[PDB]
Amino acid sequence: MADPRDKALQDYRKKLLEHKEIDGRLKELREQLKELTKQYEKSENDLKALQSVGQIVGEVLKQLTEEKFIVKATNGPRYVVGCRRQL
Amino acid sequence: VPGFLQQSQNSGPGQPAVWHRLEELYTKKLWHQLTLQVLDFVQDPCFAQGDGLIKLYENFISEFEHRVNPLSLVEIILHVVRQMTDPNVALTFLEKTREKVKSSDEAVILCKTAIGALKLNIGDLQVTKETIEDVEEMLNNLPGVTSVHSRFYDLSSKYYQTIGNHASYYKDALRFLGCVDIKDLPVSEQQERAFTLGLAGLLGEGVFNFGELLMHPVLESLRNTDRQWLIDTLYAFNSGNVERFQTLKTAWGQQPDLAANEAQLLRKIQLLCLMEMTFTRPANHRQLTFEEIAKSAKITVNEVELLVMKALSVGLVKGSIDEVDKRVHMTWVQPRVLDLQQIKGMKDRLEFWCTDVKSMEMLVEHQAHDILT
Amino acid sequence: LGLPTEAYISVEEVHDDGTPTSKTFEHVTSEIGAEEAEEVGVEHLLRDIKDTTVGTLSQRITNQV
Amino acid sequence: MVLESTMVCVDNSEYMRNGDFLPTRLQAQQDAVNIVCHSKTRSNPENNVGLITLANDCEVLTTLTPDTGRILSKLHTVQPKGKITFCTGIRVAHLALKHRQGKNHKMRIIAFVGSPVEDNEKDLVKLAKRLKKEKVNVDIINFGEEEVNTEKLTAFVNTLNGKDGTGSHLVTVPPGPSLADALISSPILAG
Amino acid sequence: EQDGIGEEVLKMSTEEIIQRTRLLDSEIKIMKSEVLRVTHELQAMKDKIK
Repeated sequence: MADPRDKALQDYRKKLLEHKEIDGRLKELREQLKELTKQYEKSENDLKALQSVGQIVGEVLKQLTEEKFIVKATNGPRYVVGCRRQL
Repeated sequence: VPGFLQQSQNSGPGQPAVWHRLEELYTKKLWHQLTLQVLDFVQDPCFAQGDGLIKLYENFISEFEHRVNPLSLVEIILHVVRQMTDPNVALTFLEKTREKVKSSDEAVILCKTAIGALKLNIGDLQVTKETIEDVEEMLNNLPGVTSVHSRFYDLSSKYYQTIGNHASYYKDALRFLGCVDIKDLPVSEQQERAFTLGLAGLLGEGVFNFGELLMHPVLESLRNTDRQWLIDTLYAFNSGNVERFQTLKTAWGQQPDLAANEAQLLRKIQLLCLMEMTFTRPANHRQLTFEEIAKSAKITVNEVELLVMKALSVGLVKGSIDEVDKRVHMTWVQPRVLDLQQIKGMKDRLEFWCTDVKSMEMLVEHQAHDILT
Repeated sequence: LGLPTEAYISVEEVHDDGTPTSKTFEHVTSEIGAEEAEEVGVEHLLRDIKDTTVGTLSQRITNQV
Repeated sequence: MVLESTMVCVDNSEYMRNGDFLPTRLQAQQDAVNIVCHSKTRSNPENNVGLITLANDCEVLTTLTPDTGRILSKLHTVQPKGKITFCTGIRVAHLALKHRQGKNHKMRIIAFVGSPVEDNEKDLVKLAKRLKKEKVNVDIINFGEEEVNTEKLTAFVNTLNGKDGTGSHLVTVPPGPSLADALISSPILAG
Repeated sequence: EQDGIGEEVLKMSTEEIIQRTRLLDSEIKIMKSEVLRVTHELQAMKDKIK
């Protein structure tokens, strides 16, 4: 009720055993959340990796016109194709 | 604590009707009508010598407070420490109030303004640029306080009494009037505001008058009665004429902060009559000769070349200079405000623009109808 | 008439200099672009005028009309 | 096995930032939501409970859903800092009861008034005569501070279900350590 | 542990039930608010990785 030097000396020492109790595992929870987010980031990169096509490796033989290029695959036939936009 | 309020009942007019109200709202443990009554006690324009009694009561609040918005708590404690008038421990007390609430409410941005606004009297070099920078970096993701920009302008007004502060002050003098909507204070402080607003817009580097300024009604409705010259010198600068009589009468009128800049303002209008005289002729024969600039700007012929290179350097125009005929080509690219009188001829040119295009469509539609399909 | 779709943008400023605060949705220009199948599948749907490429003096004047 | 759409409406106004009670008014109103969402659960699992605010905006935080775990995550950390706005709170709750997935459920709206209302008597009776033409039963529960026997609330309860309506009970809790025992005596079964 | 004793002897009504009722009271309300918000985020991210 009043302010002695005995009760107020023990008024917070019964609390500091609790305020550090709830604070200590908070660093464990944030570390667990941080590793899970890293594991989530590894998962989402594989989802973007899963939507991939693969590209045919070929070599340009000559240039026919401004938009016609005669190319050839490593074993396949010869093609007449063009470029995308800015190549 | 009930005995503390019985002995602190006095020294405020009509005691028991407001101290019986304060003791009952303490017992109901609410904190809003209780708060507005304490704010009513501070707002009371009296001497308010009860700082030593209220600092135990504000201590009695913050023991079991843990509910109250610290925004109103910071806003009410900055008036108390301003009334205590103790610059030795004002900083040590205010930092204690700043660190005791670091919660998710943005009261620390008002505390950093409260640091500077109590500190900007003496020794204003070591931390003032830091605490100016600290507020504007912490003015992100919430443009809804409208008080933190208000107190940021109030410290900038105290920072206006430095050597170099004339451009950022005038730009902040706009932004304070941009965020505020009400006036809520008499004319006897607003007439000094529009006076130093007229000086900051005048003593500037990259500003001519910055139109959509004189339309802003808080300056012309309060100074049309009194001194009648600062509005008039902006009339001549918006018109862009020299008007050597009127710009001399302000030199007789305003004695300080004008003798050191009178050559500058003559320089600022000579680059300003150019964008008026290219506006006088609507691009009919924009190639203006040296005689018309030398007559209008009353400048000699040996300085009209240095005058227009300064104007091309700033960016008010992008023309060229020919001297085989001593005529200046002008491609005006820096537009501004105009009146209703130029609106009228603009519509008549637009009505000519309307009826010429429509007439030629009727000649094309009639001629090429058989091949239209 | 000739009126395409319209888009704005979410911006937060005060207003201009000393005017009271508001939203002022700024305009962003818009265009229409298809994809490869989304453009070839359109031509199969119309089948009424089809508007051939480079015009033989009749479509070009109407493009100026 | 009663089929209704119970729409709970909490208050996170600024006047909730106090404790007239020995616990927190926010903790008092949060446990008030717990004892009614568990009440509507055990009576019929085919109902739905959704929370809505009204302070400074009626932001739909959770849609009216038969799940309760979304609500329990959002009952916490509400941050009450707004100004109470009650006149738009009924119209946004009735607009939520029109956007439903099934039109065979009954209509029940419970609301939590933890702050004094400052509204015209015309604006309450236009909403009251609207809900008479819409056949909508709204319950009003007072929290925290309360003027006893208000003109506005009592005439709104009267003009809600006049001439033998439902019995939308006006809960008038006194300040003190009393919990929701006044809220579980009559309104948990006889609403 | 000398500061824990020395701040209870010189003063009696300055920072005894004043300092201990701010940095413990403002701590535990954040600790109560963050023992659950982190938990509701942690459980939701277990659903996303699953």
